[PDB]
Amino acid sequence: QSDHVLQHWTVDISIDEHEGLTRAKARLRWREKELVGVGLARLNPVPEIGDELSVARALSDLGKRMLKVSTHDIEAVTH
Ligand SMILES: [Cl-]
Repeated sequence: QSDHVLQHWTVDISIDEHEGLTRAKARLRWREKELVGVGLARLNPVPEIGDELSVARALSDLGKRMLKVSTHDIEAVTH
């Protein structure tokens, strides 16, 4: 049975509800790096819904930033 090598990383998501808006910050630490993404939403566009929307936007932002960082970590090798 050929090898499956598994690792586990965590994104910590902080959600701050203030003045009718919600700001989510998604923080990923791995190896020797850290990246953050941020998203915002109206708290009530149910406040659960504002939370979900700001987190969706934060995770999208983090993924887009991580794709750009990945690309640069590649081109730093291949020049
Ligand atoms: Cl919104």
